[PDB]
Amino acid sequence: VLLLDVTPLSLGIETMGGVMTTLIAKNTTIPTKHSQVFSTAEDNQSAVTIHVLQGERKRAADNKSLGQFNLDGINPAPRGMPQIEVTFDIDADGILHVSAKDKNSGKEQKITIKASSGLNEDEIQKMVRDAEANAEADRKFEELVQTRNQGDHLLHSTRKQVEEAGDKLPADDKTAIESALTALETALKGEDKAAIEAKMQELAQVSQKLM
Amino acid sequence: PRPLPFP
Repeated sequence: VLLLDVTPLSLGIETMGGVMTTLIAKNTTIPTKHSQVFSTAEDNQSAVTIHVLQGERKRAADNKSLGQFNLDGINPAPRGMPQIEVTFDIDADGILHVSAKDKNSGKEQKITIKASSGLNEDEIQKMVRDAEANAEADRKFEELVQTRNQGDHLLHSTRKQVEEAGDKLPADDKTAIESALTALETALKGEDKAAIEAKMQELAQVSQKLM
Repeated sequence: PRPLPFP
């Protein structure tokens, strides 16, 4: 064939820390269907937001928003335990169906996105050029968010481990840990990946007693 | 699995 229908830009959702995660790559022939399992960002999370995006940027904010919906009623559990199946299905007419289903509860929510939605030809070409001109920066952003999410998860895990230990943790140890948790919390608000990792290292250096 | 934001 010399011609066929494609979806012109990548399609996906916003994940923890403002990153776009792709479900359907740009230029995929349509009709197409792809599913991916996601989970919760923190412990005891009973609801997730499914924000549908079109574009090639790593920051969710830089892509075209196609719509959003919430999935509620997830049983509060440790982070990473829920299995949230997200499906993107584009039919032959270019109509996009997005669904999210929590495997444990059976709870499901969906949205239908019209084929006329998203970016036009000129905006598509600008999107592609802007992504290539910002490839290094977008990569650094993505690496920064992965570190931030690890740091955020370390902050929560340490805090829970401290309370679970309680009296067994010596005074001098507990104070050094609380001070390093504050230094990590501050570093997480910045955009320097190595500064966050160094604060995670300093926290680990004062946390041997909890281990 | 990748994490999702909460409402």
